Amino acid sequence: PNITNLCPFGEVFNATRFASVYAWNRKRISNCVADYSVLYNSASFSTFKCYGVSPTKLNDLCFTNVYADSFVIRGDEVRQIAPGQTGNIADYNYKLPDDFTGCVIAWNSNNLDSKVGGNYNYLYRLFRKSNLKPFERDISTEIYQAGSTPCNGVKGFNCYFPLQSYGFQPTYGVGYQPYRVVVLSFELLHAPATVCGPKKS
Amino acid sequence: STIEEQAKTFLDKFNHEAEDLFYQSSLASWNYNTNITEENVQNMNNAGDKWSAFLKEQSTLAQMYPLQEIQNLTVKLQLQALQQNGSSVLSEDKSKRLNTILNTMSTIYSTGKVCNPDNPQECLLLEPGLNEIMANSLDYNERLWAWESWRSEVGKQLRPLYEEYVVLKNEMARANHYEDYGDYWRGDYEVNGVDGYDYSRGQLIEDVEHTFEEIKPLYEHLHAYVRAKLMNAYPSYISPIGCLPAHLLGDMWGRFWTNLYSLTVPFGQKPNIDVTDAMVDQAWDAQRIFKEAEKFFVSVGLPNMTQGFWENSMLTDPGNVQKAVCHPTAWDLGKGDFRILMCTKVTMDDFLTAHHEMGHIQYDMAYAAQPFLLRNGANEGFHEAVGEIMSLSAATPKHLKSIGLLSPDFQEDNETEINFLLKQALTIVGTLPFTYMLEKWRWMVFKGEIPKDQWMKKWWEMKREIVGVVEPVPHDETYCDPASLFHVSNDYSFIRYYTRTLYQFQFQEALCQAAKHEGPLHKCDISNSTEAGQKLFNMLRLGKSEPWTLALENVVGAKNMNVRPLLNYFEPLFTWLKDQNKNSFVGWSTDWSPYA
Ligand SMILES: *[C@@H]1O[C@H](CO)[C@@H](O)[C@H](O)[C@H]1NC(C)=O
Ligand SMILES: *[C@@H]1O[C@H](CO)[C@@H](O)[C@H](O)[C@H]1NC(C)=O
Ligand SMILES: *[C@@H]1O[C@H](CO)[C@@H](O)[C@H](O)[C@H]1NC(C)=O
Ligand SMILES: *[C@@H]1O[C@H](CO)[C@@H](O)[C@H](O)[C@H]1NC(C)=O
Ligand SMILES: *[C@@H]1O[C@H](CO)[C@@H](O)[C@H](O)[C@H]1NC(C)=O
Ligand SMILES: *[C@@H]1O[C@H](CO)[C@@H](O)[C@H](O)[C@H]1NC(C)=O
Ligand SMILES: *[C@@H]1O[C@H](CO)[C@@H](O)[C@H](O)[C@H]1NC(C)=O
Repeated sequence: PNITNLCPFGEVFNATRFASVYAWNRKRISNCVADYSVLYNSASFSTFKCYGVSPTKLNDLCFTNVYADSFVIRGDEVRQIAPGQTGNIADYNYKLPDDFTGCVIAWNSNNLDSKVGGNYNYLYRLFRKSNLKPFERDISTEIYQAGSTPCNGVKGFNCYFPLQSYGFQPTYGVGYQPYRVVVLSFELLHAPATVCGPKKS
Repeated sequence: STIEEQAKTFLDKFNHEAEDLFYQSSLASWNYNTNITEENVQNMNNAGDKWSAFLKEQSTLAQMYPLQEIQNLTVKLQLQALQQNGSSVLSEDKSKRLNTILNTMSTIYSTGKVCNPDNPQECLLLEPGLNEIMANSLDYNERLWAWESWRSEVGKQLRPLYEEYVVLKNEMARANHYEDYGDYWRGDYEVNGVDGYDYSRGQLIEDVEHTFEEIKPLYEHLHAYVRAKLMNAYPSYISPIGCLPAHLLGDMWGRFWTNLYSLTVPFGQKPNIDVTDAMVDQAWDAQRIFKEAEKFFVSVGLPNMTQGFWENSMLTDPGNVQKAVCHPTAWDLGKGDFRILMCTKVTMDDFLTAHHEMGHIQYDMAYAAQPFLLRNGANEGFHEAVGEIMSLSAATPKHLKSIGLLSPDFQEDNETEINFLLKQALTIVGTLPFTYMLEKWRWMVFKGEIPKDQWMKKWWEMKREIVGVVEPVPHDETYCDPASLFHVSNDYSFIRYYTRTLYQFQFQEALCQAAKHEGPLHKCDISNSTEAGQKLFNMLRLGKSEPWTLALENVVGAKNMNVRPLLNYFEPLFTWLKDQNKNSFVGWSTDWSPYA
């Protein structure tokens, strides 16, 4: 029939500001029609790597919920947003499961997220005692203890601050320029699946 | 937990904050260099002070991790680099005195203006004018006047300053567990902890003497030929049995002999390989020069330049309103930002310089994967050597014919190869005894082998013994003749040029053997060879992570610097010089036979 109530992909992809990789935004998308061909056929995305499903049949399948995680990382750190990878972003900031079904979409945002003085509004967690579990968020700002001495809240010897900024400047290399990453997570649960694709009449 | 993990986390935090601060400092320096304005000077000074203060604080914090409890070689290398006190071990009064002495020597050298007595209404500075006078004049007394007046003013100003400088630097070096400041400079080549690939600070002097002993016959024949030609140019001043007069070498100090090519040309009747007119006829812009250089680097298999390189580099002089430093410099600003600052003209020299600086950029790009404190050459020689090999390859007639800059019907006979090799010898071979003598003299000054009252009596004695160059008139100890040069007056190591010159030809033989070149070494071009680029990039990607001996093993298959590729390069010229020196006498006498 006539299709309305499109999924809010405008408020994720076309957002005026994105979250940091550590405090990554998660938006739960439910009870609407998700048109994935609009995203796939765009020429504005540099990475559209889908794991566990192919983009062509996304426009047909139906899912219970869609999780849209949005954050900003470096150019060289896009490869770490994948199942089974390693690096500071995967170990300490945003971890994807090995049995992940969804798509990783990344695009260059040097135009918006870089200023000449240096944009220090985007941060990344550089240290933590253990690696993150899949789909875990750590927003703690407690001083990392690398040594035997207790930190006691002061960033002295062997005690460093976990979150470090990426000083994004427009004149950076392509491996250091800011990239906005949206990860779509598709799960099927025993509840009635309501995020379906558009149906032809 | 353990000390090694603590050092690794400390290095990670250091690297992260250091890269950003080094970027800010480098960007401020770039904005000063492309735009000379007082606010840019202030911004550069502020960024440099922040960078230096940050290095002081991290050096203060890095020493608390003992070196012997760390087993990972890369972590130990970064910690060794960071834990150097530098001047910080010295007292605050002496550190301030040393900094003041360095700054005032920089101002005296940069703003030194000398002109003829009785005509003082206007005077000439060394870089705008005295260089041109030394490089182009054919008058004996004019060059003698310029040479003696500049060494009189500069040496009489700099002699007490250098006397304080040697004592302060020796105090700092012995406070830093070195024998002298010469040992501190030789510590760049020191490799410790690697089985078999260890190199000692004391081995450097022995290796330099051992290589120079093999350099000496070729230099003797070249010196005899230059002596005969200068005797033709100046009839009565030069003796057949004696040394060359100091002020006739074509440069201010004798650093290069490349300004004597007009006087000492073997075959003037034959044409030159100048391609300047060909680029002028085809309207080659500086952008086209750099694009052809990029085509050369993609032909060998190296990565091409980034978009940010083309957007952010200044490859042309900006104009009258905006002032910029004209010296060609390759900038690795950090964070994948690579730029070239060159005021490129349409000349062969600028084209070769473009190849040289893009080679510097390629070397900088290759070790971008490395941690920040390991982002350098394995030694000070490799960084210049990898640009000089591109300068060697681009200058060949095969490269010029391939890119269309030289006529396809240009006849490559033996005479043009002889005169080209002689020009390359005047640039390259002529600097080797001067470099070795200067570094050996500075090492003996720092070591205390030469007392302060005998600095010049030994120095000229060294110059007659090694360089074969005699002083025009005797100089007493009120003169400071070495410190008239840029590198020595501004606290720079000078053995990098000697090591660069030998590494240049070692790399050239290795890449030409890789590229399966079947002719003479000077006729070899490394374009179109993927394997040569791969062999180069294997060393290029390492940076300072591995010892320079291991990097040299990676390229040439030898664990030490070698002199045979240079001698192999100039072998046609060596045979020609031996043929031309039958009547004349090779070698010189240390007596005062020409003039004193
Ligand atoms: C985001 O902005 C682009 C640029 O105009 C537009 O083409 C696109 O439709 C917008 N929405 C999405 C979901 O990409
Ligand atoms: C150079 O500095 C002047 C100082 O007034 C400034 O106006 C100009 O924009 C600068 N040029 C560039 C290319 O940065
Ligand atoms: C040394 O540390 C680096 C990381 O800093 C690591 O990649 C390398 O494997 C380590 N080497 C050894 C021998 O443990
Ligand atoms: C640096 O100087 C301090 C001050 O004496 C000293 O304790 C430390 O051992 C020095 N570091 C090195 C590497 O010599
Ligand atoms: C470098 O080469 C790649 C592949 O040949 C090309 O896609 C890229 O556009 C080149 N870089 C520039 C700045 O043109
Ligand atoms: C160049 O070659 C010709 C013929 O082989 C010979 O006569 C001439 O002497 C050679 N000249 C030099 C400088 O080798
Ligand atoms: C290198 O390859 C290019 C591309 O075919 C070719 O035009 C050029 O002539 C080659 N260089 C030489 C020296 O043959």
